[PDB]
Amino acid sequence: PPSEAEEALIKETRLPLTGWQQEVDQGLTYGLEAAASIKDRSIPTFSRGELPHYAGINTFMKAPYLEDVREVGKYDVAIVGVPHDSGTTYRPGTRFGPQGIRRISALYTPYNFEMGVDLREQISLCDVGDIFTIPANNEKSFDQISKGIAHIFSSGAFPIILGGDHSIGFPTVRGICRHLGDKKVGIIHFDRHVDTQETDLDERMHTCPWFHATNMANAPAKNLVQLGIGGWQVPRQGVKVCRERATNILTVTDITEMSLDAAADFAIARATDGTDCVWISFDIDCIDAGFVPGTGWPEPGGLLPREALYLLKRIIRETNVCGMEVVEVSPPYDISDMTSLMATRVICDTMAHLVVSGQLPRTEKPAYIHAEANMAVD
Amino acid sequence: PPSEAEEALIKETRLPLTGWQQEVDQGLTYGLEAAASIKDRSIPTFSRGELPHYAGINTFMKAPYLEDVREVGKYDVAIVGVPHDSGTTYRPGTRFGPQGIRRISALYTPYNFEMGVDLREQISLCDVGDIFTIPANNEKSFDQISKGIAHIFSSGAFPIILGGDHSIGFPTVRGICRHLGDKKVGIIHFDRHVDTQETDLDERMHTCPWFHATNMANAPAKNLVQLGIGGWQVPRQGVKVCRERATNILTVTDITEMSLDAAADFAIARATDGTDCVWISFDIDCIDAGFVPGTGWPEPGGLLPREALYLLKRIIRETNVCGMEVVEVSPPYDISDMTSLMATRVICDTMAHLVVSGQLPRTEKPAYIHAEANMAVD
Amino acid sequence: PPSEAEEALIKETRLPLTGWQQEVDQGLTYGLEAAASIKDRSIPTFSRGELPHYAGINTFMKAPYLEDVREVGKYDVAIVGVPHDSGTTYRPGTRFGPQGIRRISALYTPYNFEMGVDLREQISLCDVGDIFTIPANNEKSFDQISKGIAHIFSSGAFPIILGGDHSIGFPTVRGICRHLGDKKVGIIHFDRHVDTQETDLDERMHTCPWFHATNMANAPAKNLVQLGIGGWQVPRQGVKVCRERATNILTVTDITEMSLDAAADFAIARATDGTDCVWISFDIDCIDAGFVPGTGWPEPGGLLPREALYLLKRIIRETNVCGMEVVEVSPPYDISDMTSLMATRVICDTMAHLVVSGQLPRTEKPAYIHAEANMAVD
Ligand SMILES: C[As](C)(=O)[O-]
Ligand SMILES: C[As](C)(=O)[O-]
Ligand SMILES: C[As](C)(=O)[O-]
Ligand SMILES: [Cl-]
Ligand SMILES: [Cl-]
Ligand code: NI
Ligand code: NI
Ligand code: NI
Ligand code: NI
Ligand code: NI
Ligand code: NI
Repeated sequence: PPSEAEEALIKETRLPLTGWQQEVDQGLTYGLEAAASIKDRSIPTFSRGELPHYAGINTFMKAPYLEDVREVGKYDVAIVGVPHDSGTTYRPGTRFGPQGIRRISALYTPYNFEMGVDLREQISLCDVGDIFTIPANNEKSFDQISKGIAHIFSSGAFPIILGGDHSIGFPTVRGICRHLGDKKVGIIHFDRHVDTQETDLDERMHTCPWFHATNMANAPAKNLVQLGIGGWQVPRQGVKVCRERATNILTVTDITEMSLDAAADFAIARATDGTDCVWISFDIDCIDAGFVPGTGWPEPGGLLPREALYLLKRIIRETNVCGMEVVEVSPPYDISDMTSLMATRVICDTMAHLVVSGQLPRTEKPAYIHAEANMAVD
Repeated sequence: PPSEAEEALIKETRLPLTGWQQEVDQGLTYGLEAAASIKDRSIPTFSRGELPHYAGINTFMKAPYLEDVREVGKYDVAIVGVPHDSGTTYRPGTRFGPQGIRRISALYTPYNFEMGVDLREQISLCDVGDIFTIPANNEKSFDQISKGIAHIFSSGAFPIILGGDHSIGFPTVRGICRHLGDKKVGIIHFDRHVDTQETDLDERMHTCPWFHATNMANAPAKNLVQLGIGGWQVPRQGVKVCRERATNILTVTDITEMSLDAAADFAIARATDGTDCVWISFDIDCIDAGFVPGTGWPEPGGLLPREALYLLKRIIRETNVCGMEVVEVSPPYDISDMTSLMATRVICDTMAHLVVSGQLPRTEKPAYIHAEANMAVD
Repeated sequence: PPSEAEEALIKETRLPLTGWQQEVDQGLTYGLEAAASIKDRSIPTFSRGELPHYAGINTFMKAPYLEDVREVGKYDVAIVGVPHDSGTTYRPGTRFGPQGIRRISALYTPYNFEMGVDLREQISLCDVGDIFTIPANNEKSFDQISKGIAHIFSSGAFPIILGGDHSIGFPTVRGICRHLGDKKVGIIHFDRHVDTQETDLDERMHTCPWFHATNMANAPAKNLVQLGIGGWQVPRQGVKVCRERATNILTVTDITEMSLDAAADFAIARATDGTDCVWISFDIDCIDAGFVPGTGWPEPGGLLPREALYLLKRIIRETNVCGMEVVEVSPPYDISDMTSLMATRVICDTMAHLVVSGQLPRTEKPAYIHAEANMAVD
């Protein structure tokens, strides 16, 4: 049987280079041809595109910036930043999450070796910039986030959210549900913390989004799957709510003891039972603190990177995913963007899994996307 | 007599707000109107422009990104990054100078209080991104730098260069000189180090730019003015060239003892005697090391910030400036972008002085700008 | 069966103390006897040797500095720094790799518990300092590196290279091949990235060493083994070359799925099939990013430290090793020398494996070392 590396060499031969050539040609047109001493004539004078990695304006993966967000429906994937840390109960700083993730994402090429995916060749990706968050008023910021996510989601572009603390899980899912009609969404929640209590410090903070998300008809608590719960920061009020609403929880010990495949099976079966799509909400602190120091609620004994990445491989490829957020990256507490890099890897792997499973590019808008907004979902 | 504060309050009333309103209107068009709960209806859903400062894609001061650099002649000022550290003889890292400067420049408004300047109302500014530098070949990187700066300069846009180590002083000035025809450029060089030796570690490094710049006819060494020379890092080979070529040098003690006004008088008279424009090359390490830890060659006993900024006030307002570079910011060695912030202040102050002295916007392209490039200037 | 701890207790009794005593006597002669209040009369007034760990001039493991590099043939092992980061395509700073490794290596004793090796008793080790690298000209720096490694290698001393970015893989191996005559060297390459493309940013950078090494007759691509390839930074151009030249690749998943012993078996069989010795090129970024933040190309999902160290145990002990380099340690991005410490552990473990397997000390110069330099190998 062939090794993963042998398949990767074969898969790479199947990838085109038209996307790369178009980047080269645009670069030479917009950035001039290189000086006479440069041998490689694909190089421009001015950096325009991927190279050099240390150079250029820092959109996510140096994807095109989409200034006119009304055109977002023309893209397969829209990276959207949510610079929001008004829901943080310990360290703030994740309002800079989007910046840190964009910054370190310059390290990446659009090509994933193991999967034989090249995003520059296989999807159209844009970076729409950031939601205009409201730091002094969590609820107004919620309303901004929901309006923007509902905009991107209803356009048909697949939304990838750069958080931002996890309180945004309520307004993002609320934005989705405004266009779900009567369809239901299962939430697959990677986290050490249940995030299901009603209020915290008298407000709807990052410990609270799934209390309020699953108050919506379109988001059944019975379809909330919570992978990695454990430690000394799981609030007892949230635990009570999980028990009363019958959410589906696995601890890190559960996951490693039952095997990753059985853990993903559990999540796939529970999240899709009676729903039409799945929302992926990935808290970067579900990874062991030694890998993600740049976060508000680090906890030892979390998932190791390859464990979380393998769970995503199983779950993304075998569910109908309608969107994703990666939350709680807090650059001011990071070292050399280690934590932003972990988040970037989750984001890019997810896109690659959507491509491998044929979910992107979409050949038509999904059945669950309703055009008219249901402004009273919450 | 009126205080600077009293004058500042009056100067502000003279500034328009059409540039601000135009930004607001573009923002609402491209970024949608805000959600219903937001009272201030100049706020969009998606950040598009200055606000929020912590959000958005990080161009310089969040200025417009000019993807098509062939259109650069339509702007009064073009910010261009030169992510180049193949000339560093101690610490590398200033290839990230442009990124660090861009990142912390989100902190600034276009408005300077003391000077009554608002760059959003009074000039057109763009960020053209970065030169495609060549880390493994300093001379090829020179050729890229010269071609790109010559493009911007000859278009009529005023170039501001984000370094990048100071070796780029040779190719930047070489790019200007390709279009100076029979005109001369005086160099006003803020630095602890003379940067005038022939080679270092067998190449034309950041200790060498003015040896090779002043080999060109268009850039007389007798018009090189070097402000702040001193310390334990001034190489004896460079000192020999300064003496043999009769450059104009003031130490920090010279400057503080003769007074800042006399120091600027000295610089203005020597740089312009027989020249038609002046090039400002500002090494961030001319500031005392305690203010600029993010640099390759820190040195105690440098200029204090208000001293360097006052010199710029005098020199920029009273010379015909053709461009500026701010070099040697090295973010990997910085703390909370302290050094990038110092560089940003120099950049923005310079723009404001160009506006106060009526050098920008230009009512016509300057006499010294020739259309045809003289590829044999060096 | 006896536990590893029990064997370690027995192995320690087999180690001599002549090397320790000689250090003590030199220290007292050169550093004076201690003040009268010091009970332990093996302590000098001036630190001379291992102790104290926090004190002293920072050679590697506080080994002797060999000022006269012409005498290197008298030592079993020569540590040589290659402070070269002109091949870096994202973050620079690994020109300080040798300094970072030297600094944190003060923490180590010459003695390894599990293996019962004491390098102070069983080999002669020197630190010859650094190659005079050329930051502004990658190719000149290559020529310096090749000349120096060729000097050490042909002397009979076992070369251990402290990088320095991985572009040095070409000039280091080229230096070896200048003295291999008609013998072949298999390359065992620990890395997430293939490093096999022809040029990058128009030059022979750290993505390119094995394209050019395996152009040499003495270094067959068919004997290149690449352990750990994967992620989003493997360039498609390099993947092409691996496929066309039939290099031998295992991904991280391959390695963990087939077992470490089977992966080492695979590496041993492929690298030694038709070669006379093996070159170890260890990119520190093959370790998961959470352990090596101080590097230019971190990538999540890499090898865990005990996995990489066990592979080295199997590979070093069962191949005829002619030298080793550990590359891409970049101290400016490190935290408390965590990454330099990992590199030091790889280096010291390797020496212990060479001693355990009887490869060091050498009782005679190896058959593959030819005295005359073959300056046209490339
Ligand atoms: C949003 As949380 C309380 O899991 O850091
Ligand atoms: C460019 As310098 C030698 O003054 O840091
Ligand atoms: C030498 As590399 C491109 O694997 O850091
Ligand atoms: Cl940034
Ligand atoms: Cl040190
Ligand atoms: Ni959470
Ligand atoms: Ni959490
Ligand atoms: Ni200087
Ligand atoms: Ni300088
Ligand atoms: Ni690597
Ligand atoms: Ni490598």
